[PDB]
Order: sequence, then C-alpha cells, then structure tokens
Amino acid sequence: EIPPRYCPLPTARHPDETVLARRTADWIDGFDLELTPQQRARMRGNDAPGFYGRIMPHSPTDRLQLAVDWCTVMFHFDDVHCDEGPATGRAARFADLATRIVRVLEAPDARLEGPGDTMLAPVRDLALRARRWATPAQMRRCAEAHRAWFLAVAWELGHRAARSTPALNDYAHMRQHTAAGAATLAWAEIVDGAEIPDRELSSPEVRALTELAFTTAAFDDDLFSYGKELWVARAEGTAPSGLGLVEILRRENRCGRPEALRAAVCLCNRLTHRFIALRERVLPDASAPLRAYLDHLCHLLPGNLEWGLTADRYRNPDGRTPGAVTTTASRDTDPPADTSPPAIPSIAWWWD
Repeated sequence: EIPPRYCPLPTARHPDETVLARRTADWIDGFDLELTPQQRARMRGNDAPGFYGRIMPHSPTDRLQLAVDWCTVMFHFDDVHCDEGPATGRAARFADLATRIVRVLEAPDARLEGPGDTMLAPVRDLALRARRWATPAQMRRCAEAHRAWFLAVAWELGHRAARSTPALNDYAHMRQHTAAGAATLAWAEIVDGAEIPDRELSSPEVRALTELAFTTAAFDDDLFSYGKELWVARAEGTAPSGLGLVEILRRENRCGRPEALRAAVCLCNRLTHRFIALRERVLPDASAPLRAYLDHLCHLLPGNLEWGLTADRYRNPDGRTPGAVTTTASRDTDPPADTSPPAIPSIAWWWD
C-alpha cells in the first residue's frame, strides 16, 4: 500500500503510555463534554499518549501529561467542531470558536463561553497548567501557533465546501498548518522547561527545519490516513477529498492512484532527507534548548509514521469495524538519488 518511506531516524515509545492514557481519559471526563462510550472509544483509538510519548519518549510523565492532554481535547475538537454542525453558517461558527480558544490560551479567565460551550473549560485548564511552567514567550508561541492552525483550517473549509482540490503549490506550504504542526510541537519546550531563544527559533535555517519536519509529518499523515479517506468516500458515495497529497498529485499529473502514491512518497523522502541534511549543519552551534527541539522533530518523523500506521484512528475509523482499513508501509534504506529542490516554489527556500 504505501511505497518505501526513507526515514533513517530511530523511534521510541514513552514507558508510561498507560499512566498517560488513564489520566488523559480521567482529565477530559471532568468537564462538560458529555462523552458517549462511542466517543470515549474513538479517543482511545486516537492514542494521544502513544503519539506524544513517541515525540518525547524520555520526558517526565507529569509534564508530558500537558501535551498529551492537549492532543486529547484537540482530537475531540478536530472530530466534533471541524467540518461539522449545520452547513449554514459553518465558517462563521468555526472562526468564532477558534478565536475563543486562542483568547483563552492568552487569557484563561476571559469567560468567552457561549450557549452550550464545551471546548473552553479544558482549554482554560491547559492554559492555566501551562502558565505554571512556561515563559511568557512560550505562551505567546502557543497562541500564535493556534492562530496559524485555525487560519489554515478556515482555508480548508473553503475547499471542503466547494469540493475543490488545491493546487500542489498552495497545498505544499499550507498542509503543515492544517495539520497543526507548530501548535502540536509548541508544548514540547514547555515540557522540557527551557525557552528556545527566539533568535534561533526565527533563524531561516531553523524555520526551514521546522517547516520540513511539520510538512513531512503531515504528508505522512496524508499517506497513513489515505485508506480512511477512501473508506469515507466509498461509504458516502463521493469522490475522495482533494485535501490530501495523494489526490492532489493524482489530479495534477492526471495519473492513477498507485502512481500518485509513489510520487507522494518520493516527495516525502526528499523532504526527510533535506531535513536530516539541514539538521547536520545546524546542530554544532545549537543551544541546548534548540538541540532538544531538533531531537523532538527527529522523533516526530518516525514516531508519527509508527503511530499512524498502528493507531486505530486510521484502521477502525467509526469505532465499530476492526480492520476495515489496513495500511502497509516499507522503509527505503537508500536516500533519494535527487537531493535538489522540488519544483514547488512556495517551499523551495527550504533548500536555500
């Protein structure tokens, strides 16, 4: 199913996944989400502890709980508040809820609860808990990373409402944001307990590294969730969504499905190799917090792959069919023969 991914990076699991799973489930249960057992099962299928624990396998358990908890509520946000509710006024309802969430991260006692709100109390709890470990610059990074995610989701809902297919150039730099890469990883330096110097985090080389890691992970997410996209489309009697690297290359190259999967993986291999090569040049002068950051990006790439191929989120999607979708993967041990920049301008500067 998925042609050989080049990813010569070790992957490891956090030893306290079970503890994290238990507290996560308990923590999200103490608000007012009114979670059905079906909903609690899908959350288990999301394996938030397995996902973040692979990003940070050596982190202390009580601090990792912060990042894990966030994945918990943002899987629920993703599945209940993204592309759902009435089609009439759908964009307005998203943007309204998105800006509330950002504000609560900036001001936990803003009290922006509307009628029937159940996505702000846990976000507030996360903000309050994040203000006990994090520097001001850190908090600011979480808010603005949430803005980047949500602006990209507004972009995404436009395409879903039109069933359009984004051109490759546009998708190639937007996908890191619809995937919430930066918002997902911004918790890591808070868990680590040391501020990454803004001067480093803003340098062009680190920005390339950052966007390489998040784009790669999101393209992989597109790969290991392709089956689900095919299942959903088969169930709903529609064509697969254009919001996905495979379908975009299909439409762009007027090719068949297998050719598109090979092209998608070829691209992923080139991004991954570029990320590794650029990491080599950056490491020597890297402060310890930046090194740690690159360490988490390095665990993210193979960790995301292993999570996505094994998590029930993408195998038993509705929560009632064990093995409806099965997805295979290989590891290509050879680096890509072509190390030059792809013909995708919106991202070419990563090879600068």
